[PDB]
Amino acid sequence: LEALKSHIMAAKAVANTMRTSLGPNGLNDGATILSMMDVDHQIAKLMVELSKSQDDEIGDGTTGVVVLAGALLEEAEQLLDRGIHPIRIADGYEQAARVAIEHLDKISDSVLVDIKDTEPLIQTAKSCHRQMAEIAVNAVLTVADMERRDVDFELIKVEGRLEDTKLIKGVIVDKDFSHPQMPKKVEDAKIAILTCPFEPPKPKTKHKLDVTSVEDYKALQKYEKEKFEEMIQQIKETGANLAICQWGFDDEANHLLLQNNLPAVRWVGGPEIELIAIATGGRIVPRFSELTAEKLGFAGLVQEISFGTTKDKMLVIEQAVTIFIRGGNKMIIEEAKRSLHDALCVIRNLIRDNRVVYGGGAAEISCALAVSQEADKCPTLEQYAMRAFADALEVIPMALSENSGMNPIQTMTEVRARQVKEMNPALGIDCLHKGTNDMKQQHVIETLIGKKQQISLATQMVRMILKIDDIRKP
Amino acid sequence: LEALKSHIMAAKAVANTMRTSLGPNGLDKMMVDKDGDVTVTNDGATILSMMDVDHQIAKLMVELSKSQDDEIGDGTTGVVVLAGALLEEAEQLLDRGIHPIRIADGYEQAARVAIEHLDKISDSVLVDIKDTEPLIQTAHRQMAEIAVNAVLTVADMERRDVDFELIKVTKLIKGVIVDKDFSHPQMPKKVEDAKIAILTCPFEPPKPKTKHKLDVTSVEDYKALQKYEKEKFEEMIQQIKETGANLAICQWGFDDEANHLLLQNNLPAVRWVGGPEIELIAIATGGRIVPRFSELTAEKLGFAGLVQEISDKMLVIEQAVTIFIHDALCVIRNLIRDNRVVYGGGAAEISCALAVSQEADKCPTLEQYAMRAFADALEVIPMALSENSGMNPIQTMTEVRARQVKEMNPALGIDCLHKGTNDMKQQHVIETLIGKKQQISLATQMVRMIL
Amino acid sequence: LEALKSHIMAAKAVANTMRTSLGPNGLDKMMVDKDGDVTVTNDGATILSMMDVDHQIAKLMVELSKSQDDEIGDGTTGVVVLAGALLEEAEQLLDRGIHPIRIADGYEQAARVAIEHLDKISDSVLVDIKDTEPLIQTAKSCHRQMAEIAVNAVLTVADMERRDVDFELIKVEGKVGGRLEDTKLIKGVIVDKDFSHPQMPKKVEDAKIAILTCPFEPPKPKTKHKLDVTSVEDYKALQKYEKEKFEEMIQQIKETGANLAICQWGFDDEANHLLLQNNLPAVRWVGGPEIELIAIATGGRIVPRFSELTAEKLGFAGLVQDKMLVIEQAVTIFIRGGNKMIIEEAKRSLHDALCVIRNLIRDNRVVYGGGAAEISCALAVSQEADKCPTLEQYAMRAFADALEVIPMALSENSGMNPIQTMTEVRARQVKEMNPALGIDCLHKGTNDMKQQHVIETLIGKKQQISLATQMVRMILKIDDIRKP
Amino acid sequence: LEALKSHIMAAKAVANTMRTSLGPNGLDKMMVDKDGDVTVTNDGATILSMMDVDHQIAKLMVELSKSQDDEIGDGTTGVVVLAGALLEEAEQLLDRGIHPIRIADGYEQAARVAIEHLDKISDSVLVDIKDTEPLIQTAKSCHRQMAEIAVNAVLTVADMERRDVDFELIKVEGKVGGRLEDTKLIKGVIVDKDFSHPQMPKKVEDAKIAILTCPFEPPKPKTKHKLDVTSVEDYKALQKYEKEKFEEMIQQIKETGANLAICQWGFDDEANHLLLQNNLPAVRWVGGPEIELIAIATGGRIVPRFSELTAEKLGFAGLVQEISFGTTKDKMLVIEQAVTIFIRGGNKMIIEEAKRSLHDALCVIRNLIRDNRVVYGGGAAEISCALAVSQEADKCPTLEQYAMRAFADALEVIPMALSENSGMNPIQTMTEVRARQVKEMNPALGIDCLHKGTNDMKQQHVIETLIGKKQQISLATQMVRMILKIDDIRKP
Ligand SMILES: Nc1ncnc2c1ncn2[C@@H]1O[C@H](COP(=O)(O)OP(=O)(O)O)[C@@H](O)[C@H]1O
Ligand SMILES: Nc1ncnc2c1ncn2[C@@H]1O[C@H](COP(=O)(O)OP(=O)(O)O)[C@@H](O)[C@H]1O
Ligand SMILES: Nc1ncnc2c1ncn2[C@@H]1O[C@H](COP(=O)(O)OP(=O)(O)O)[C@@H](O)[C@H]1O
Ligand SMILES: Nc1ncnc2c1ncn2[C@@H]1O[C@H](COP(=O)(O)OP(=O)(O)O)[C@@H](O)[C@H]1O
Repeated sequence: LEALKSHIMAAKAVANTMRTSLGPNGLNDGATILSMMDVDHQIAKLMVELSKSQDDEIGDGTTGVVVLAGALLEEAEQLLDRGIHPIRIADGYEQAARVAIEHLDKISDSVLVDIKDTEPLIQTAKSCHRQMAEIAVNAVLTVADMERRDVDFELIKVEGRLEDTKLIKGVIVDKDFSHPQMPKKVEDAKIAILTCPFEPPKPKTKHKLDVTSVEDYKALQKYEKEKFEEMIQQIKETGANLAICQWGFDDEANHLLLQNNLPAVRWVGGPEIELIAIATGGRIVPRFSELTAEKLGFAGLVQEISFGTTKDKMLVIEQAVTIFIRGGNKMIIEEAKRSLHDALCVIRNLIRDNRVVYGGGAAEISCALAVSQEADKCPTLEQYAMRAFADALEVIPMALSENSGMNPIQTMTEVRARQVKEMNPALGIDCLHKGTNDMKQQHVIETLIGKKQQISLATQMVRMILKIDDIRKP
Repeated sequence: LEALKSHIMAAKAVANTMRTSLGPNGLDKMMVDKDGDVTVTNDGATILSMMDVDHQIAKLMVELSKSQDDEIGDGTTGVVVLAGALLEEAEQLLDRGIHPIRIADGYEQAARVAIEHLDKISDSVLVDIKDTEPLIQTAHRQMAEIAVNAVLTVADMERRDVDFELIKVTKLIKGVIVDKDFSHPQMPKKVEDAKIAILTCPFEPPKPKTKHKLDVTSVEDYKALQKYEKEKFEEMIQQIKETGANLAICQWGFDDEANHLLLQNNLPAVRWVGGPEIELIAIATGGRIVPRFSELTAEKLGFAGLVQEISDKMLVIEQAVTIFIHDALCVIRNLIRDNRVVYGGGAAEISCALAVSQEADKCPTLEQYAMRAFADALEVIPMALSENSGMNPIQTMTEVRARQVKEMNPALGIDCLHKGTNDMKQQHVIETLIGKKQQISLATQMVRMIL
Repeated sequence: LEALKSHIMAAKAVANTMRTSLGPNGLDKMMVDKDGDVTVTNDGATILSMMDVDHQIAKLMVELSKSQDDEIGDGTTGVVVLAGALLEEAEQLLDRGIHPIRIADGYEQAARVAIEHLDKISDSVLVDIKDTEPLIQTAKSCHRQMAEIAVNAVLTVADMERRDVDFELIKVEGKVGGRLEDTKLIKGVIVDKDFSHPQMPKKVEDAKIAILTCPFEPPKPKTKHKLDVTSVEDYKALQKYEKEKFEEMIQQIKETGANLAICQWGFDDEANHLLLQNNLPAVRWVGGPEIELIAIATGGRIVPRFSELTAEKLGFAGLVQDKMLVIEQAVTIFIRGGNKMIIEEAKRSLHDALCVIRNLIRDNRVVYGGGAAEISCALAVSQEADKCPTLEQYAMRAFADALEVIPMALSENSGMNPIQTMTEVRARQVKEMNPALGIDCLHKGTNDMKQQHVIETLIGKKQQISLATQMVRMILKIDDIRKP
Repeated sequence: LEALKSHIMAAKAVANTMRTSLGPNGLDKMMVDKDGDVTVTNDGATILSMMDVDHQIAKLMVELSKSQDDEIGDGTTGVVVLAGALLEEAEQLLDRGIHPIRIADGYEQAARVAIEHLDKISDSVLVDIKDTEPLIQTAKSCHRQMAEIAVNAVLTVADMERRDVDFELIKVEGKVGGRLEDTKLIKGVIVDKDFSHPQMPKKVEDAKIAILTCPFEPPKPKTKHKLDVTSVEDYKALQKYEKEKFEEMIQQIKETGANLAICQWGFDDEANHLLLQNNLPAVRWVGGPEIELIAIATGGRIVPRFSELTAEKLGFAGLVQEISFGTTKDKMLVIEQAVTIFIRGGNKMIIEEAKRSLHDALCVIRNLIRDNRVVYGGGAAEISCALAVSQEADKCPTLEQYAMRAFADALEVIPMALSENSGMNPIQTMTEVRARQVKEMNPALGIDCLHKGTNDMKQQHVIETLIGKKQQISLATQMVRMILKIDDIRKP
């Protein structure tokens, strides 16, 4: 049994590590903290990969996920001391999780779309953020489904006065394309995406190619050039226009492309190939034998663009959008991308589910209330498990008050008392010493599907850990 | 949790290290580096540009005090000292049970109080004519006469205020001067209307990428080989001469009769210049750099009006000035951005401490205490100065503060040079409003980040 | 704070070493004497008595628990196990950040709530005519006999005409060797110590007894005194002097009647012979308690000098006859059994019975045990806790949980699933409105503790909850243990 | 200077151990007795009485505190807490370069400011009629009897004649067993010590008491000699000799008409036999104290010589009674002329809480007789005094300025500690309470460390006796001054 308590102490150590980074006064962004911190325990490795890739790619609030999981396990230990089997604790945790998720529907205030309604909600995820809200709303709406379904994913990425921030109709990419004397504007680009090397086909037998004179040296250069010309014709045989290429060719070879009118980009990175292959839909060609008119990107416009000193190229009309934040100072960016990411994510969740619950611990407290209600009407030991789930739900408001210098148990208990007395499920922690506790008066929303993903994912992690023993590491 | 007092102890150790080098009576520091010479000097700008990094917070003290202040002001030592004082008081606040967030917020509010109070203390300096010069005498007046014009040549003087870091070191040159002669003197010693071709590429024949082992037999093929690579070199000369070409600046060299190959082709060049010289010329003449192996175009060439060799070589009619033979140019630039000044010697810190104290006396939430702490933190600048001049620190500082309240003179402050009547006004100890604002705001950013 | 958590750990260990011996299926625990015998027995009173302690907190617990509850009767184990539960909950409250003083205050609140609720659970028992015993067979084959012996012994030895108190001059003498049920109630006192010199008559009518604590020594002098015998005539004069003063002692005793004369110290084998030639018969080597029992039972005197003996102070006993003392001015119970362990166990159960009777005389209200009263008090405490704002709230709820350790322990001691049985009995108690519903740790089929008759005395349970709350309050308020 | 900062660390250690035991919610401190019982109680006087006396600075604080405050008042904890606060504040002034003498002089200045401000804060209380009793309940659930017992104890042994100062003539005897309500008021004296014999009359009425300090011993020569008895007849003659002189001393006592005779020192096993058969009730082996109580209570003079007394120097206790308490027994003197309080409670340690609590009540009443002015506690007087000290501090030039401000802050340790001892946020609660004192102009507003009701200390009736607080701040300033002026601690 002790292995379970060891796991509980490990995951509890992770959650306690990430408690102080919860809330606006955190000490952060738990997504980056988990994405960077290295973990020794396998249970700590399992705290990540479940909180990171499952929640950062759907919603946000990863810190709340790991903290809630740590509280759940910490209560589950005290439940283990009474002799309750871990399967019972996990089942009760699942039942209480159902209760809370259902209570989210009862707390939820619904917001509409298509006329503001989301942009003002985006002003909360941060003048400095009105134009960014506009760019996020129009960005998601540009690549949104909206033919009911209400599911559209991140085909949108951001590149590094902020009033000059643009929405790029297609895809922006670095790398001026090989030799400036090439046509700076390719119209209807039949892109050839190649991840293959540019070397003559070397025979696979004993070489020792003893070139004895300068004449045979120049002839060797002429052969090495001839094979490359053959490659140019092998590419232009199925749609020229452009040729995205990882690997380079250097000065002598570049000309041959220019002379043969085949615009091309030199040794792009890992991305910018996947980026352009997704934008233009053209399949990548990795081999020097497997390219045709079927594996070609279908760009409508490709052009090189300068900014005084450096220059990058854009490709628009592609078969699906990017955000270009030009603002200078370069200390602002990578942080405008965080609030803008929260914008795009909150918008995506609002398209998926247009219901919001009010944060600051309010929804946590009222969910703990509902779970406690469904616990007081139950026999079997799962009763204690449900009450423990409520107590674990009440760690988010406690953690907020803690990180804001307030007395956690006192302020949390008083706020819960106000939630029961005033029938207001939006009363929570102040966190900023800013007026009242009414979160709707403070504009703190958290998108029902996001909170539901928090509770559900934390429950999944906790149940998985509540099983697991023996860890057979070599 | 305990890591806060530890990090505060480390950054405070960095501050106490540089406490003795503050003021005109500051102590020098040996500071040798890797198996080389020794550079004895005070002025914490170069001290923090060196100083091995012990803690991660110890490095965090640099580049915030260094890159944020040296590029706007110069008072880096005051920045790190003030930061160490703010953290040292922040520890005492952490003893009372204050949360660090409230300490940082109170430090921000008090910083607003002081920065705004500087506007009230500020004296105005006039521009557009001669007598910005004598002010510079505070930071053989010729240097001043050189500095002012040196900025004014590359300054806007209208409302955009950008002239940053384009000047370097008894006369002023309207362009840029660089070393490294013309490489083979038979070249034109005065290139006129120079379409400078700045290439940072190697000069080698394009070797193939397959198995070689060139087995040249009998001197015949040896001479044929030398003639071959010289032929390709001539092809390169025609690659540059195809685009303006008037002059060619190269990071790599040739180092034989290849110079003649240029001379016979009439393409003057310069051999083996460094990076922080190629960039200097490239921005000076506005000529894009060519990195790839002689894949250039006519737009990536400099357009310098005149470049000539002198008994080194000079580049004029460029764009963008150099002084032919900083402590003044920074003050001048700050005066152009904002012509308001405050009086140093710790006076501005004492009056700002008074303003923060007053604005803290009527205050609710615990940030009150923090603000009070901030005031005391500022008063470390006078005391330290007194300490560096052998005077009783708290005695002298208390007297100067009491006089600043009694006489309503926000310029009374430490006369560490033991010269005169404690006034700083008729002592000409000036500190340029933007500089002091940058000090307070920067130290506040460091402290609030460590918290 | 860490020192307080260590104190909670030591106290919790003391409780864990005790909860296994709670209830009728309680385990035994050897507890060897000081390089001597053993005493295999549950009943946490003797356990805490014979237990030596290491930690000062444990020492404090062992002193405070026996300081009151054992002087009341049963429940000495419930004090330490309930204290351990309260401290174990108080730890989980400390981890939340609640100050210890708030936990203690909430524990006092819940203590008053539960103690007030016991008055509502309470029933009533009558004390004037018999059939108190049905409440006594619960305290302990021959339960009716022992119950009648205890009730008669207490009702004989009691004020009861107001004052409502009982002073235990009841002596329980257990003689190994008998037939399990030959236990008799003797209107008088019985002690061992045979008559000195066998030829003294084993029967004294109208025995006027002289109780002495003086040594049978020649009248010694004071000051320095060095005695030098210079001739055989002075040696014989010494022996004759001591015989003279001795017979002076005997005649001095017989001047006041003195049919018998118990003495605490011994004789000389020459002494008891001179006592045989006179009609004095005496007993020797009795002992302090055994001469106090005779002192108040016979209307004695206990004089430490023979020469100051007067007839007015003699203790009258109608018949002195081990040796029995009947007809005097005081009752004793003579337990008889078989294989060395019939008694001592009969002594223990009889002690429990006498305690129950005395407490019933003090307060004739009872609550039904088996953990039922603890569950009902827990329901009341949590109910009042839901109607409380400040942090004390939590503490009160914790107190409730702490109470529910008494069922869980009992269940645990009878092989049942503690959580499941305690929860089932708590739900059955909520729905049936039956506060006399508890753990059936004897496997009798029923759960109603009114049936099966499990009694616990109101003031006994009150003393349990109050004393345990006091101990937990002290342990929670202690730090900086000096140890000079 | 390093020695001085070491002294500050030791003193502030003594303070840090005791600020947790400040207020009604103070922690208990186990402190066992060397190899015996324990004494678990929150009380600065007792905690400093035990107190691991290690550092000479700590022993110095323990010396001064009990040397004055506990001998005149009671507030022994706030002296050491405030002293530790003042030294901890003085450390940062030492680091600023301020000389210790300037610091101590500043603490004296601000201490005078606060002591003078207490007079402004002071309120009043009446005497002789029922007004003192209720404000004894605050010296703490049946404490209504505590007030009555203490007030009747001070007013029975009345000063009444003015000049207004009086203590000793009150003993508190505690016998374990019972409940707190069993505490009864006062008639005369109650001491331990059974008589001297079982058959001694347990009730000696109209007892003319003989108070002796002599031994009941036939006087020895004292010259180094050896008593050699050569025959049994001379042995008997010795017994008759010393019995004879014993009886001479007995009849020497009862010739003055002594119905009772206390002895204290010498009393053999033959002596009480000869005193019983002579019908002279007597008690032996009584301490030095509990005899002058008999001398003043029964108006008798202490007879020194081996029975050279007259009826002029005898007692006159109306009824002497021996009382049993289960197994032990005490001796009480009623109808005398000096009183004593008999306390019951049981549970081995309740009769200690209630004992020193009653002591605190008696001290409060005595201080009210001295000066019937009080300030309202709960840290209110400390906060108001801190406000005054800061007011005078901002209007001061030389470095004493800083010291004065320090003193202010030091005072505010008393509220914070209280807040800390009640689970509240100390800095926030103290700050808010002080701001409320400024706005509402209510100097009787301090930490509600009992969590019951409002904030103003006029309700809850928390009084402090002006003389007590004045002597508190004065004594703490004495400690801090002495420690500041100390270095070099030699200690051979
Ligand atoms: N303005 C606000 N006021 C109160 N609580 C907030 C506010 N903004 C965010 N929070 C709370 O902070 C919690 C965690 O967010 P944060 O600490 O920023 O990182 P993450 O979103 O990764 O958890 C959320 O549960 C939310 O309730
Ligand atoms: N002549 C002077 N009289 C008084 N103070 C001076 C004088 N010159 C410089 N100072 C003070 O010295 C401080 C620090 O300057 P210094 O130690 O030379 O390097 P840095 O400017 O990098 O801190 C300034 O804040 C200024 O107030
Ligand atoms: N026959 C019984 N049926 C159910 N419970 C019982 C029975 N006898 C005793 N108990 C329970 O056992 C508990 C402990 O009693 P015991 O261990 O004998 O001594 P103590 O009362 O000192 O703990 C009591 O609280 C009582 O409720
Ligand atoms: N009922 C109360 N309410 C508020 N404060 C109190 C109360 N009783 C005592 N105090 C405070 O406790 C402080 C210290 O008293 P205490 O802890 O009993 O030890 P001492 O009397 O030795 O100082 C006093 O300054 C007083 O202000």
